Amino acid sequence: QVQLVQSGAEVKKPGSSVKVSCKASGGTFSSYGITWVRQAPGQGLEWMGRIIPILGISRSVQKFQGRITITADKSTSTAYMDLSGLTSDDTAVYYCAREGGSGYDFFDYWGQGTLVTVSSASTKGPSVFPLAPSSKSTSGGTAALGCLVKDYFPEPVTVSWNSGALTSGVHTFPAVLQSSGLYSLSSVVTVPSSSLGTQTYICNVNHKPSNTKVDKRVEPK
Amino acid sequence: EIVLTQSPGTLSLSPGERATLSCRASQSVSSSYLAWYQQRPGQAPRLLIYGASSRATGIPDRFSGSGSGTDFTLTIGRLEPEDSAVYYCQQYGSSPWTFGQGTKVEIKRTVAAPSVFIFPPSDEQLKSGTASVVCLLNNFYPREAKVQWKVDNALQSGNSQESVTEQDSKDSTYSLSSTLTLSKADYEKHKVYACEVTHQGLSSPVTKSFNR
Amino acid sequence: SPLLSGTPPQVYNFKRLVFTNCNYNLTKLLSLFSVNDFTCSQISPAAIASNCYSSLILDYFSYPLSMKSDLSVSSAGPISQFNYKQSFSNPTCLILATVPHNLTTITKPLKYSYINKCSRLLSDDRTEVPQLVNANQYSPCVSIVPSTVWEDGDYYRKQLSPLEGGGWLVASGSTVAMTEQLQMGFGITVQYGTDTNSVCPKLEFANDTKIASQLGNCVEYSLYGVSGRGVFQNCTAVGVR
Repeated sequence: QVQLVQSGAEVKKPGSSVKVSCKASGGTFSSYGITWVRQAPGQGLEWMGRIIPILGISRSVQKFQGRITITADKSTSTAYMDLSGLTSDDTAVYYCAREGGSGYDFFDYWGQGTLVTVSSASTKGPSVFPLAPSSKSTSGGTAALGCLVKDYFPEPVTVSWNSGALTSGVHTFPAVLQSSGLYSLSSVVTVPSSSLGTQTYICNVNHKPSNTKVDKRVEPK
Repeated sequence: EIVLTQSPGTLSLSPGERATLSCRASQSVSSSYLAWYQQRPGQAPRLLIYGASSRATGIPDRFSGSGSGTDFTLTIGRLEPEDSAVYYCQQYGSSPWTFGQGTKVEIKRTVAAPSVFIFPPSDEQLKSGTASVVCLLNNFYPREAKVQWKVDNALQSGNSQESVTEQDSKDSTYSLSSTLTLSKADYEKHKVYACEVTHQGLSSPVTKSFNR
Repeated sequence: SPLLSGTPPQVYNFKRLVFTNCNYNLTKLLSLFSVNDFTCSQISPAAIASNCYSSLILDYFSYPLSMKSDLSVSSAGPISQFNYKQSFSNPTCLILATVPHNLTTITKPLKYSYINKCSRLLSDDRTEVPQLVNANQYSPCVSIVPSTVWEDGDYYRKQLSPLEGGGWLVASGSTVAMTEQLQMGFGITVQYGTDTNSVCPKLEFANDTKIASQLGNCVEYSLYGVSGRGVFQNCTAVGVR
């Protein structure tokens, strides 16, 4: 059993080489192949290439041939795929999956995944809208307070209450694409306590391009 | 490369009812060479059946794998909110291996009346950017719902953007948030902001009130 | 006839034909298959055609002409390293031939295939040791690889039973485009006994050695260890044959 993890989501211009890295925790590589799968949003998964680090062999699908170079080092225990001159339409989530072998082409475990974005525009840091807790709410049963995230060009910013300590009563909404290139997503939590909540720290926001963490405390207005 | 037909997708299924997913293949493929992958919303796919028969380790026997050669059916003896997900059948008999178009299983435990919360724009939003307005429909089942914004107790065009949170694995609770975006400078004539929800849950359109 | 029968195997799955005490004709084999490439090591090809050895070993497999250079003991190419090895100590004659259209009862394999790499992972997953084929032996990783490799890039792995050694054995399968005409590679290793040379080329009686040619002439006869001076005359058969 080897756990599979993938690099943080990155945004690159189209025609600029982009590298996605898959690593195994504990710096240990078993005798298993690494397979790269590209899934377009709301589309079937596509197998870009199959490589085995221990064997050192490299194989690619016919559609992705001569534009992608795949390198897996068994000693490093990290497998990295480099894609060059990719089209703007190519943007999709990328996954690394463990491979039993040519005899058994099924993936027991899958990587968390890396979102690859290829737009020649600008990257905008996320702006946190006020929590603005609802004036009318149950006095003790529940309190509705959400810090909205808006004005972020590159998906996906991850925002969690109590810095991810609280996984209960927190709702995460997928970003909705408006006519403007920038898009917004919603994070809201329901707490029995009217103010403060389980812990003083709340509304942690993390943006993969920004690499900045900000925590704000709700005020009942 | 084999083109493969798939189950239509979204279906309304009661818990405890057997569910069958069809994976017909235009070109014949090996009976022992097919895989089933289940992905929760915002989750990586996990193998359920390998070889189109044996269950993967750590996978419940309820998702049994049946069918061979051309048509492969995945049958679930008992249906749970955790079970609801997107299912893909991948045929690895022919290379390149082709993943399924996918099918969506939906489990609704019960009809839930929507809870409507209106978030009034705060002073900080008035100070910078766009104040905007936010409406929430927590615990609304089914997830699909219609909300129309009301400005100063007058009809407002539905340019509001609505998104639905992923269903909880056990709770299976769906929340819809509709947000209307307006320039911070243009906030004078309107005194009341409300969202009107038409849904199976609740007796009538549950409108709301801002004032402040 | 066994070489002609059925279909030639892959270089890793090469079959072995052994001849110890029989008359052999190199020309007859050359007549059966046109020889695209002829080479020999440690002896002349003409000498191999007409000489006596203790034993003759023939290895027959389907090998394309393009990768013939890779399959050499001197060559460091992977196909020689992980598939078929010919012993250096015995003189080795290597012949590559292309089947004639006229020839029949020869079956072409779907594609020529070879083991790209043969290696065994150690007990530690981090440490791996490569396995190099010993002379002949049908290849170490041959069992994992199928007789014909389905895809140009393939991964084969199997688990050794613990003690010994409990280490995964890994093989690579590679294929090349099938030639319009089947090409077969033959490796011959010959062992010479100092006092024993059982296998010899076909022998045709010389006119002087034959009794019929020298009939009516005083001659010295040395038949089956009997030596005398006598004249042979053809006559009606008498006594026991």
